[PDB]
Amino acid sequence: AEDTFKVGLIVPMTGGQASTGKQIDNAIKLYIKKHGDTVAGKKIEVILKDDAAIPDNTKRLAQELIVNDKVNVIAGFGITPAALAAAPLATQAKVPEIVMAAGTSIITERSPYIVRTSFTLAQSSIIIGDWAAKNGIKKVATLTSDYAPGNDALAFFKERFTAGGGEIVEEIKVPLANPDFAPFLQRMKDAKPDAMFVFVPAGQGGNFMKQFAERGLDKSGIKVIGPGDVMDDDLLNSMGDAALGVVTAHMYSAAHPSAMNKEFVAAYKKEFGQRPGFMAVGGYDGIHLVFEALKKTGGKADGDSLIAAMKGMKWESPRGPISIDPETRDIVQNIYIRKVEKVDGELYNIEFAKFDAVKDPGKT
Repeated sequence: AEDTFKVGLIVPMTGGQASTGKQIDNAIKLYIKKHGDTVAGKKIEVILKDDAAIPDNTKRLAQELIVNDKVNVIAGFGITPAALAAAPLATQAKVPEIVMAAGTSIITERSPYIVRTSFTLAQSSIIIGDWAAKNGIKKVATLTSDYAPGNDALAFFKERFTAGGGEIVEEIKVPLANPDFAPFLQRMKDAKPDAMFVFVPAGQGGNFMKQFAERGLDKSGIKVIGPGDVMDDDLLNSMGDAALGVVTAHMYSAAHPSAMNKEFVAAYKKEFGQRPGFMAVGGYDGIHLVFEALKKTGGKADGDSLIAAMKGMKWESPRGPISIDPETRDIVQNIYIRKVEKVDGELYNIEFAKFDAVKDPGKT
């Protein structure tokens, strides 16, 4: 048992956010295919548990992994409440909690053992806020999922956009579970703002765009902006021409021109027959952090040693250069602005702007 290192992966494999857990599970499989399953004399075992994005299930499964399976690390957490539900047990058992998906700013402050490899909504939202203001968009209506990351997206977009002389004319919120976009989009057809600012979690953008095109807003001259979540690369292949010209700020694009991303995407497509999205890259880097931490401690598997090793650690990711902030345990990464274009018959988020090494604005 001393030659074994266990990772308890708690992600949604079923339900609304199933696409998140599918991507993270896949990326981790690929990382192991490409790097092996052994570091510092320890055989890594990933134990997968489907919480179906229900926080009550996340707590039960995290307790079951830590106490019964005696995992060294817990990872994943598709939504913010899933991450928050597991934080007390991570703190009590001194087990690192690797947040590979959830994007609310405060998450890292809720446990000293939390480290994040995904993003915060504030990171992207401040950038699209500034861009919209500087690009002649004056009147914006917002649609944001009615929970923590959506509130973060809205608050940070609003702050930067209004400081640039923009006006928010309407604020609309929809549930995380089975949102209906029709009423808001009908409101958009009558009251016509310059753009809509839209946040919906990974896996939902396809449904938004489907209803967007059905209400014919593609011709209305209302631009679509926001953080990249709506323009999920896992979903872009299914979207029609209405998505063309949608401008988002985000930390990852499948079209990121780097050699490592070229290699990552090709390998992902070959192995799974699908384009990887931003959730996949969150898992891929989450498990890299686990591998590289064990290497740096020389096999020491206790929580304190791992966290200390994880802090300040920097590497190149398919998304670009990233690092774990030694002070906050949150991810410091580039934020890009992208435009949806068609290349070789496929829609891509094409990066045209780059902001270097953005710390979470929710903590700065």
